[PDB]
Amino acid sequence: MTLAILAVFSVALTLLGFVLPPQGVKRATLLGLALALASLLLTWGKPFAFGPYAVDGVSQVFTLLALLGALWTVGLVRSGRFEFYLLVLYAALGMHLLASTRHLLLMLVALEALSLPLYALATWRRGQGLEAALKYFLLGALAAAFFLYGAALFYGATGSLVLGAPGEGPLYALALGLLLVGLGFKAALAPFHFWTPDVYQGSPTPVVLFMATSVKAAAFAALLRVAAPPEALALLVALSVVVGNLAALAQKEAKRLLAYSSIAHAGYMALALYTGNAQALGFYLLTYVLATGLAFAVLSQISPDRVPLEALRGLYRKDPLLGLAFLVAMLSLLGLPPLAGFWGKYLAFAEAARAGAWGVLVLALVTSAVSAYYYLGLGLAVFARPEETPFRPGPPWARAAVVAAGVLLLALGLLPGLVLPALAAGG
Amino acid sequence: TWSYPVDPYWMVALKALLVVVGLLTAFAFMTLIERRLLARFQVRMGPNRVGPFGLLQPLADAIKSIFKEDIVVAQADRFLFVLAPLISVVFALLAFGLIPFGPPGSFFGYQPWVINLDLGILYLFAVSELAVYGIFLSGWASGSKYSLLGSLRSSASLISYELGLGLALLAPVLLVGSLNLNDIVNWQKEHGWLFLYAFPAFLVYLIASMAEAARTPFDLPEAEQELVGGYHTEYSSIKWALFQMAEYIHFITASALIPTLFLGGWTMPVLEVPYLWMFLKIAFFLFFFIWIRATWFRLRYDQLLRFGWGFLFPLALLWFLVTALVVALDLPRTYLLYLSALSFLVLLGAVLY
Amino acid sequence: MTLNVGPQHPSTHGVLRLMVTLSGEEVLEVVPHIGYLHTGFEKTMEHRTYLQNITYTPRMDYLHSFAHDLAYALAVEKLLGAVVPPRAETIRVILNELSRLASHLVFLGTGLLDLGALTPFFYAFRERETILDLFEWVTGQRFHHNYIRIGGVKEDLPEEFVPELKKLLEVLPHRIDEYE
Amino acid sequence: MAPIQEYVGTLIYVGVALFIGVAALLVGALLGPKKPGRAKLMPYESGNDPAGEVKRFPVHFYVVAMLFILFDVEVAFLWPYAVSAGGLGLYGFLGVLAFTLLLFVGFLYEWWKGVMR
Amino acid sequence: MSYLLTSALLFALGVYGVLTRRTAILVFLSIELMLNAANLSLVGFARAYGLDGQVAALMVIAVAAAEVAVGLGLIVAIFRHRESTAVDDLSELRG
Amino acid sequence: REGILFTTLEKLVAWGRSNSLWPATFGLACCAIEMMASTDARNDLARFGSEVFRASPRQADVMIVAGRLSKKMAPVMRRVWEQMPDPKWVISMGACASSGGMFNNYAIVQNVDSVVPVDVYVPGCPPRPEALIYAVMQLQKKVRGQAYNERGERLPPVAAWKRTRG
Amino acid sequence: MSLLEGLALFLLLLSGVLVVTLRNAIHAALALILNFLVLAGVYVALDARFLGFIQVIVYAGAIVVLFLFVIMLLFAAQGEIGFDPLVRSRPLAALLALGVAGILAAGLWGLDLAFTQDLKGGLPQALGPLLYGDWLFVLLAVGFLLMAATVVAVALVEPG
Ligand SMILES: CC(C)(C)c1ccc(CSc2cnn(C(C)(C)C)c(=O)c2Cl)cc1
Ligand code: SF4
Repeated sequence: MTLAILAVFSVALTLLGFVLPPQGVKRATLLGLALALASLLLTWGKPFAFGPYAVDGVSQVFTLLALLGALWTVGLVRSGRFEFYLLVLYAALGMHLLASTRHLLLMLVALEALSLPLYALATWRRGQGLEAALKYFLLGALAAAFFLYGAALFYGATGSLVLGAPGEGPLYALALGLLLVGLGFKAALAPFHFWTPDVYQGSPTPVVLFMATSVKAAAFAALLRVAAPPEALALLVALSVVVGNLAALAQKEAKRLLAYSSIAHAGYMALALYTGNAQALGFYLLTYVLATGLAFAVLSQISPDRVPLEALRGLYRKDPLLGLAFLVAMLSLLGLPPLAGFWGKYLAFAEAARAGAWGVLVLALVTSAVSAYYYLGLGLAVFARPEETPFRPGPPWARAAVVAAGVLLLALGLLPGLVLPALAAGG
Repeated sequence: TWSYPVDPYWMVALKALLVVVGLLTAFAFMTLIERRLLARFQVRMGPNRVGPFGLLQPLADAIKSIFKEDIVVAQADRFLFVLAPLISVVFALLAFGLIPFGPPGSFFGYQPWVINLDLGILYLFAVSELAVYGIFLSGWASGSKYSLLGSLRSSASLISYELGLGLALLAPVLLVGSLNLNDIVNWQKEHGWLFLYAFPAFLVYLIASMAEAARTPFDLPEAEQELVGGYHTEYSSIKWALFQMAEYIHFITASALIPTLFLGGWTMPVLEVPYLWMFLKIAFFLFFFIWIRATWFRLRYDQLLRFGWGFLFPLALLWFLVTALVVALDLPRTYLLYLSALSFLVLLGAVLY
Repeated sequence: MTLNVGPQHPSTHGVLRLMVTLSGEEVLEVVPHIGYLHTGFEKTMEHRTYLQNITYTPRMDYLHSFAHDLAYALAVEKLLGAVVPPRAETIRVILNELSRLASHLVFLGTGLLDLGALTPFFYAFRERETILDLFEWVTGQRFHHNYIRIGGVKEDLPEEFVPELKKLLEVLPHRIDEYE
Repeated sequence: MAPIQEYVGTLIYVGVALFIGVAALLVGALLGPKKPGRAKLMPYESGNDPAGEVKRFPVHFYVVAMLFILFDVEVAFLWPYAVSAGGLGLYGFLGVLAFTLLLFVGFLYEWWKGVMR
Repeated sequence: MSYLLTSALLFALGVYGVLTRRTAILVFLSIELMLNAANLSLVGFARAYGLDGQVAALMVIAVAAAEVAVGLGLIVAIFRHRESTAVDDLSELRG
Repeated sequence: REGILFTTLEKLVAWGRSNSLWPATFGLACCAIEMMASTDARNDLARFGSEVFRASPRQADVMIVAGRLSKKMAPVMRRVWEQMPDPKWVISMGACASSGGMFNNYAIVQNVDSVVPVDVYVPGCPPRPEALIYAVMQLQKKVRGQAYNERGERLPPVAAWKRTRG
Repeated sequence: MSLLEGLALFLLLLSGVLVVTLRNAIHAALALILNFLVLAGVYVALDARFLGFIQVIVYAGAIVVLFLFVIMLLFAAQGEIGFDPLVRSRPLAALLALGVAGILAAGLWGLDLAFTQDLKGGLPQALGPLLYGDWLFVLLAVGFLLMAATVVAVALVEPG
């Protein structure tokens, strides 16, 4: 009843904010998130379905990741507007509804239910935040139009709005293309990625954390249900990884460079969509969500609005633990042993080779080797001389969160044979 | 339209044309009657002049209205300025055919009504939105923000109460189970006078129709003595006549629909005569509404919106939910009679403090 | 919205121009503009004999004019020490309170009509006619009556004035209590 | 249900209404002195600026209309339950009641924050 | 089939609008045209495959109303005090 | 088209314009209350066809200059008069409007015919409401084309047709 | 059919061309309302009647009313101000605009479907049980979405 917990807690808190101080509302949101997470743990391997709502390994794992991101990003937000939390809750539930169904139209409703609150969530009033949010809104509504005509052409190709239907030839290809348009757009895959740099630079840092973890998690969760063709997948991966890393080289700003890196990271993730393994992909997204939440909590402690690369420099002298954790996250996102990001990347590569697509994989790997440039210019910068840099060294809440995230990354890198056994049915 | 026949299309055109010209002559003579009834209300007596009964003053007024220098204002939109009255009039005339004036054939052979759509109340609601459309569109087209703010008042208030109309109209559908007015009327024949079951909704419908240009928000608005209203202040010969005409047709359409749905739209237990009882109830609602016209003040469109949103709509939706409880469980129909009688006693006995 | 509620419109009684500084439906502040009726009584009065200026006195505040009539009369009298007989003074205060009644009737009729409903304008204004009839009985004029004089009043009351006035004094308390 | 004939009669109704309205507009326009003047065509209110130069109007109208779009969507969803009820039983009533209560919670929020603004 | 070709053509037209229009609100209107064309296609295919696409299109209109409400709030927020809503005036955040 | 070019049609439209006189309220001074009293519940200008009262100038034909026309109101009234439909009539109510009245000074137009084409003049101070009805009856039979002056001349139906307005 | 069918299709297509062409926001939106009326007629012709009535009441009565409200609060109609026209965008986008149709035509060209089903009118009488039923969860999700959008817009404007 995790859906029940989420919906009930959100609806109650909505009015309760009139009687509750913002701190109490934050505590209650935290409680609801933790309760849903625990309910997921107790239902490990407990498929539970009501209608089109279908809880499986994918829904379970990815909504767990989304709840993780939501818990963390709420940890930072202390503003005296309960709304800045309610939407969070709302968004969370939407992304759950994104992963827990096969119904295309319900997929659209969930996409709106998660995207709408995030749009307003980027309103620190900072003018560039509004520019980014407007770009996000217009591109998202366009992609929603595309996704909608995709669901229409799907119903044209089959009597049900559920994936898995037999499907015709060219018409099913066209409907699949129209769905993949919006879904990859939400997945920060090229050639639909352009919103990502602008939004990551403009939006407040913890919001960018929340987005870059939970949004992408739920998007790939829904994507695994699709029977994506190999050729369209080749185009998406090639363009995404190439443009992501290449444009990432030239960036002087931390958030935008990280946006391009996240484009490259989605390009890496999309390989499991070749087989729809959904186990390797769950592992990958676990590692990625942890590392990104870590890095972005660091960026928040630096400056919420904007953080340039030089701001990252000298982090170790300011905070050694934060510098080390940022190094660990940069490496795990580089996919290097013995870190869990390397296992997730390797598992995706195994799925891709098992699908038999060679050139795409080779180009992706060469571009990943290219990625080491900025992965290092971030990770190694931990030790540099502190130049002018905004530094407010956070609470111990986020410090312990960052520490545990890095520890989980390195542990699952050394011993992935612990959780990966339970990313399938989940014994 | 399971049980109701169909006249030939040429008869449809004939009947529509007769309904339009009847609405014309009717609103003219009703302007006379409103003037004279207001007069009786305010001691002063009406036009014992040009008639005898005044019933030739409307012709003089119309004949002046034409030849009255229909002017195309400069600094104004060439097209919308002239076009909007067509919308306001056309989409006002219609939505009157559905009202049953008798059983089939009681039109001396063919049909009392014009059209008997399966989904009627939605038709009425849709074309009701278009009257507000024409109103505020004309308000804009003048290019005078003086009238523009009044047009905005019009649209805001009428749209709020227009929403409330839906929550009012929900409840009787549960009992009837059909969206054609004639089935509702036959129901009112069998079980009897639906308002006995749903008086509160009736109120929130009735009061809602009071906001729909009858009077008392009276922030409809008119130019007189306040921030000028929309749909006037720049039109001279016929278009102004078209706006007043459409507003009065909306008035009579509501004053006929209210007896149709909740009360006994004709369907009389006594003498069961096709037309006369319907016309008499229409005139009765006219007498009450004119009593209100020359008896109650304005509501300022601020208190009016607050009242519409906080009072009418929650109450209407609550009544719908209660009626839905009774219908879904479907055991009695008496429970609704009891609860409605209690509700009316509440809304009435709470006054005499 | 620096909105110009112009002179005489919309039906702004007492021809007046208002520049409503306003954003929305509130009222920030209204800048008034008057002077649209300045006729120059303070000037034209300098050129009429003391007897004649009684013709200029009522027409300025045309609702409660007898206050004008009486104030001007008293000022001139004090200036030259004239004695008003008690009957004259009593008639003056009667007419003063009567025009007060007519003025307040017109004021509340205009106010009630100004925003809201029209009806009660008539009944109260109705009484004004009756009151005017009363005045037409004594002064032969509806308003702008030229009756008062420096010494006192122009001429005597007819026998017909008192009964009509008693009839109105009988109907008025019930009428006013009805409005209240 | 209903035969298509009544819908054709509906279109005929619209055609007749439009025919009469356009006829009335032509009667009004053709019959008149038609001697417009430079001042006659002036908008209103004593020289210029009935309103004239004013800044943008209050968002209150916007808020009311947005409220209206959402809550008329609500009513549009409430109608199918209004017609088909007995087949939906207590289950249908309870589902529609939960839906109604969600949107009524939205209303209670906007009310306790209020819209005078 | 005529209706589905009409849906495709209207979708293309609304895309032309979204790309061409300089102001946000006209872009938003073009998006409305695109979504409604999609719903038209859905109604056709529901007539073909059994009436479920009708409920689909209804839910779609509700979704469009929600996204319109939010988009209008955002459009108001950014360009109420600011000058003409044209999105070409906001280019601070670059690659 | 101007209400002309058929012997019956011009009679008909003149009849209509005569009894359908729709007043345009322009209250200026103390004449205004004796104007309104021509509508109170002793004596109503609400029978001949003047019950309703469109304050708008875009919708009313008779302009009742009730009170002294102060000069600062003259140009405004000017445009207000031009903001009337062309089938319009202008009555000059009171002495102060018709003549200079007793206010023979720098402040008041001594005859409103200067700025607006006057149809009917009405002396009095204030003109008894029934005299205002008499003036509108005078205007009535004028716009019917049934009015003659002391010199024997028939007067045109609509004054303000003969002025090169501009 | 085809006699009035082609006419309705021309009305639809031309109205879309207008709403994407005209620089007057009010005129574009009103052409779009004409489009929606034609579209409700088409829906009725497709035996979906309730959906057409809702398309009229919801879109026209509510949404574009507010559209017009906003552009009247904020004139904004002639958007071509502060142009940065980027002249190349006018033809090139049209090209792309055509392409997004052609590939769709490719999916639909040479495609004939079983359009033989007796909907018996898309009335809510029959549409309730699908809406309240197989779709009841989707309806509840949409309602929650509506509440979330309300809170979003309110907290978004919320001057304080
Ligand atoms: C509708 C009626 C005919 C009753 C009407 C006609 C004209 C007006 C506006 S002229 C006007 C009105 N009242 N006053 C007082 C003396 C009461 C302040 C004025 O000074 C002026 Cl100038 C208002 C109502
Ligand atoms: S004629 Fe007499 S009543 Fe009329 S405005 Fe002049 S002073 Fe006043």
